[PDB]
Amino acid sequence: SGFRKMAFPSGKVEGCMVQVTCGTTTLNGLWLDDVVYCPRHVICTSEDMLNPNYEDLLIRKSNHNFLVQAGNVQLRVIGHSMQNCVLKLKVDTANPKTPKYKFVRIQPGQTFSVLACYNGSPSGVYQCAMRPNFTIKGSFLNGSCGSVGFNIDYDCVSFCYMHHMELPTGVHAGTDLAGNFYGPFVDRQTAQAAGTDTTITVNVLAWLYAAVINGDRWFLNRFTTTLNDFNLVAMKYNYEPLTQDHVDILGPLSAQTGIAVLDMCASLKELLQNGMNGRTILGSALLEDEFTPFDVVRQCSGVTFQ
Amino acid sequence: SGFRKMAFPSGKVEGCMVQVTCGTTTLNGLWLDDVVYCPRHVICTSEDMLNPNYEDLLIRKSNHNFLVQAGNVQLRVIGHSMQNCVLKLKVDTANPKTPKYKFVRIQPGQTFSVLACYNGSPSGVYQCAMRPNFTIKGSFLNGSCGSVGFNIDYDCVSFCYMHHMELPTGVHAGTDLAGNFYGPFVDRQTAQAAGTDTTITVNVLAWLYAAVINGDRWFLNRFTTTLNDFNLVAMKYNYEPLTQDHVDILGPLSAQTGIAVLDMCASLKELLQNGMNGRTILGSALLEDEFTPFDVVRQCSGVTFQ
Ligand SMILES: *[C@H](O)[C@H](C[C@@H]1CCNC1=O)NC(=O)[C@H](CC1CCCCC1)NC(=O)[C@@H](NC(=O)OCc1cccc(Cl)c1)[C@@H](C)OC(C)(C)C
Ligand SMILES: *[C@H](O)[C@H](C[C@@H]1CCNC1=O)NC(=O)[C@H](CC1CCCCC1)NC(=O)[C@@H](NC(=O)OCc1cccc(Cl)c1)[C@@H](C)OC(C)(C)C
Repeated sequence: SGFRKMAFPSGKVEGCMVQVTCGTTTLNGLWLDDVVYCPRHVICTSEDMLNPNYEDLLIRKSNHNFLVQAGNVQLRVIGHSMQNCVLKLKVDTANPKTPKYKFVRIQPGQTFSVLACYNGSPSGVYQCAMRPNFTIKGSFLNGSCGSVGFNIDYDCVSFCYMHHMELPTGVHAGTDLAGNFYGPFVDRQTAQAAGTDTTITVNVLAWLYAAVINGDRWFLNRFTTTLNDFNLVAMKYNYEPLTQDHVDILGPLSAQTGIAVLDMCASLKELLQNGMNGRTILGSALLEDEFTPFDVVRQCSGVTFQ
Repeated sequence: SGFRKMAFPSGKVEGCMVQVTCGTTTLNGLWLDDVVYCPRHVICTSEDMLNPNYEDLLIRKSNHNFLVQAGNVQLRVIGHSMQNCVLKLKVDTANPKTPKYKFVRIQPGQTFSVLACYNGSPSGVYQCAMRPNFTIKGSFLNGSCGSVGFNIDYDCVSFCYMHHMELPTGVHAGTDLAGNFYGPFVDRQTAQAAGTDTTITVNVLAWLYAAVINGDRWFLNRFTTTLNDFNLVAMKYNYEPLTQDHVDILGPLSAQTGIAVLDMCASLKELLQNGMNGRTILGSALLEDEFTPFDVVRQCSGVTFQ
């Protein structure tokens, strides 16, 4: 028993991280087979930050302008191209540690593990969710760009995030590994703001099921509610609408605990309306929304990865 | 900016995990050089759980009773010995992935990363602290015994925990890697209980400094307090005494933020006495105590590991 924000083991991703240096800018890159992926703003200069034309910027560059370092071994760049907001550096050496991998663009509400890196060296790993406003509440300092977020499915690493920038509110913006930003953000030094965030309702319900699996039942009740009437309460408290498709995803957890989905909704309703009254759930005094139904089942059941 | 429960990258430890099977018991082992470490209760049988004599149990065993599996490759046991509550299985193959490593016995209040494993396969990684009562609030199911907890210092993995058992309150008990239990626990199936826990005061203060580093100051005040008068408040709220040595460890954080240690103590005093009044600190509505001063400096500054 017990319940923790669990990240995936990071070994398979640690073996892919490299240092990419260009001009006075150093950040991280992801070395898969003979390609190194990294944010295109590596080619920006301190006076280019404001409104760069990366097409102009890149056609002025040579391969030897890109210092790529894999540990104590420098990799030679033999080609470069830009795809959306990511740079792809063709190198002469294939990474022998390249895992089986996929690139995936995730939906808001999905969670992933971030391997925070600096200078091609992993610093730490933690768990994030893609917020409904397409930011992530990460932990990122200067030098961390090009750190990736990922999920592991048996032996396959699904890369879903690459870090690019920090917004004034202290949340983080980035792209998928094909360089498309999550959300309306752009890699320009211009006034941009998160957008109003909302709480991920389906995830909070997953976490309440995790609490029941783990022996907290103080928040249950005998009441129930309709999906319509639940969503009328949610919108008041700035939660996302719960869809029937969400209900269905919560099927297994409902079946394993014997608590109908809409019965858990009535519990959440009263928690929203009355607060927790000095009590905690899974060691939290807030309603937690960065575990998906899948995360709960993985951790409360014991799924591993080779 | 941002602040997350960060675990260490787990790659170096993932390469050391193996499956150890004996009789009807399967758990994890740690393969370093030509030795596999694992809990001695692997030799227990379902009727031995109650009060085993492991010396008797072990002298009845043969090397070929120990199934050790490293992925799809079985390792041959060529010797075995017991050290305190851990078994050391001598194998004929040295692990080529053996990192530079140390075994260390940590003090309560120190944090570490746990690589939760099942069947020799890592499932996930999360961050724990050794509670003042020498339990850990882990996340562990059947099969997880022999999962290790660890810290990384540049390139060196310091192993500090190996998982053995779960207590009725749902917290977890285990040993250092030389087999000495943390706390008064024993590997017998007998009535044992955690002991009253307390909050790790020096860590809460470290976390409040992390919040200031990250832009929350709502909880500060102009007051101050003496160490004596602070500790008189702490004991009332079931916090551990703050020592002058704790004050000294908080020196750098005090210096980087400009907030004298005892000034932060006066903030904690009023948070203890008035609660947070619907506000949060670093996304928590509770006072967080599982970041050490060192953890805060590592994450707010950017230290990595090769
Ligand atoms: C990559 O190592 C670095 C990682 C950042 C630094 C701090 N934490 C992080 O996550 N990324 C950047 O520094 C990034 C650089 C590129 C270069 C030009 C093209 C896009 C950005 N810059 C930022 O993250 C800045 N954020 C930002 O520009 O947000 C939009 C914006 C632009 C202009 C004005 C405003 Cl008010 C807002 C960060 C460094 O700036 C602040 C944190 C101060 C907002
Ligand atoms: C190893 O894979 C496993 C990991 C446990 C299972 C569930 N979560 C975990 O962390 N460890 C055990 O199952 C361990 C087995 C050894 C075998 C004999 C020698 C010591 C224990 N058993 C336990 O963890 C049990 N806990 C326990 O025995 O606590 C002290 C105790 C003993 C007797 C009676 C009581 Cl009331 C308390 C667990 C499995 O038992 C409960 C979780 C039900 C307390």
